[PDB]
Amino acid sequence: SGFRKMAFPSGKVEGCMVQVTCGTTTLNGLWLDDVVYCPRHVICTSEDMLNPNYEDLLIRKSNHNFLVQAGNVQLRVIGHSMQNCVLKLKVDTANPKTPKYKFVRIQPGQTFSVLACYNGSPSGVYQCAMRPNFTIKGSFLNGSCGSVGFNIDYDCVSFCYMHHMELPTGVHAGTDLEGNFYGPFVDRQTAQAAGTDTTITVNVLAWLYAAVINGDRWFLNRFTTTLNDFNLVAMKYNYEPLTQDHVDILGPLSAQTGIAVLDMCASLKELLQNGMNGRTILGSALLEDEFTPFDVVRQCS
Amino acid sequence: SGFRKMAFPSGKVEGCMVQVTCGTTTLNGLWLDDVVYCPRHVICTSEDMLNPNYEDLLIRKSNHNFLVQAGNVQLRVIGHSMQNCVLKLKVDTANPKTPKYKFVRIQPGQTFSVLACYNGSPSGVYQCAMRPNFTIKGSFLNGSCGSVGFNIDYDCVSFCYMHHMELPTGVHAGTDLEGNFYGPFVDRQTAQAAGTDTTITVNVLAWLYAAVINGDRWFLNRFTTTLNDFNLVAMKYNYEPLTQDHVDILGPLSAQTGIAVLDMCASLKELLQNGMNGRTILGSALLEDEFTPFDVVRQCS
Ligand SMILES: [Br-]
Repeated sequence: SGFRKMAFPSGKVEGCMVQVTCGTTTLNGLWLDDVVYCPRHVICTSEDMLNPNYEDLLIRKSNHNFLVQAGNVQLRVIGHSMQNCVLKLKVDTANPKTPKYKFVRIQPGQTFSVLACYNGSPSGVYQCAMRPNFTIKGSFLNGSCGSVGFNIDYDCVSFCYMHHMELPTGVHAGTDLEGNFYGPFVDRQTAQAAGTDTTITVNVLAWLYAAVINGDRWFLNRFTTTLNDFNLVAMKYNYEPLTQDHVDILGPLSAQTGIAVLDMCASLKELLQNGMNGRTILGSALLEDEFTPFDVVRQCS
Repeated sequence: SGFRKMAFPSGKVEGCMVQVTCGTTTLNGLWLDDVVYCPRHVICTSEDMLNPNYEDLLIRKSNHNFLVQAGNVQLRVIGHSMQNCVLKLKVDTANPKTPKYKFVRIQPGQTFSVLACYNGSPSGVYQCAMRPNFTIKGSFLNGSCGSVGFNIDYDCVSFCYMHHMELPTGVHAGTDLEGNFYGPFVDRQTAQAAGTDTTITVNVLAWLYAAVINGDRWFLNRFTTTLNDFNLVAMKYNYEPLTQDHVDILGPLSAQTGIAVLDMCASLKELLQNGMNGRTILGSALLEDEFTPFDVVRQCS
């Protein structure tokens, strides 16, 4: 029993984190085989921030301008190249701790673990969701550039996020490991801001199923609704539309609990229209949308 | 910016987890130097559960009755002994991944990271607090016996918790690594139940400071209160008493924010008496008490 925001064990990723310094800028890199991946922002000066031309900035660099340190061991950079918003630093040494891995771009609504890192040293690990507006509500301080997000399936680490920057509302933006930004954000100084966000409906339903599996049943009711009628209420409360594919994905949880998805939707409609009346669900007084159906199955019986 | 339930990186502990089997019971053990620590419940049969005499059960065992597996490598047990509610299995091989470590018993109100494990394989990592009633609100399924809680300071892992059992309310009880239970719980079948719990006041104040550091200020007010008067309100709402030592511990956060502790106490009093009026603090609609002052300083600027 119990239900927590649970991250994947971080060991496999910890052994890949390195420190990358260029000029007076230090940030984190990811060392896999004989390549170190890091944010291309590492080649910028605080002066260049307005509208840097990274192709120019990079042509003016040499391998010896990049100091890469894996713990107490310096790695010799033997090649460099830019891929979108990341840098690929070829080093003379393959990481002996390289796990089986993949680079996988996630969807809004998906979750992942974040290994927050400073000066190449991991500091903490926590779970995040990619918001509908392609930001993440992370916890990052100065120096966290290059920290990575990932999931683990069996033995294989699927890297999905590399951290770049913090937006004015305190939320975070970054790239996939191919260097392509999540959302309409750029690695130069602008007034860019998080767009309007919505609540991830399928996840809220998954979390209600988790609550039922864990003995919180007070919000259940005898009613059922139609997908159409529920989506009318969802729109009104700034919730994402629920699709038949979502309903199908919730199948296993519906079967485990004996509660049809559209029955659970009737409970969510009530909760949206009346609130909780001072009660809580899984220790929360709000509807929690950062657990996927997979996360629930992973943690619940 | 940002504030999350953040666990310590789990790698150092992952390399210590092993599988221990005796009879048909399998659970997790902790392999440090040439000793494997695990719950003594591993020597029980479902028949013995009512009132086992563990000294008798252990005399009837031999080293060869304990199958210990570190991944794909079997460890040969060369000695066994009981220490309170844990077993110490001496093995022929010292763990080459043993980190610098300590066994440290924590106080109610303190937090720690949990590496939930099944069949010796780590599954997830999350943060927990030791409740005033000496339970923890964990997330554990069958097979999680022997999972460990820990903190990390610099390079040294301070192990503070080994998981044993789940109480009827779905909360969890276990021991320190010397095998001494936290709280009035025993490793035999009884009607034992979590005692009445309280809210960890110093932690709630720490979290309010985190909120201010992160730009949530709506709950602040011009008022200040006395320690005595605040503790009168605390008692009424089932909050722990606030001590001068707590006030001193909150010193650094008070100084960083410019908000005196007794001023923040006036805000908490208001929140207790009126609620939040539909607003949230750090993404929560409840007063969160599982962040210590240290946790806040660790994560905030
Ligand atoms: Br909440």
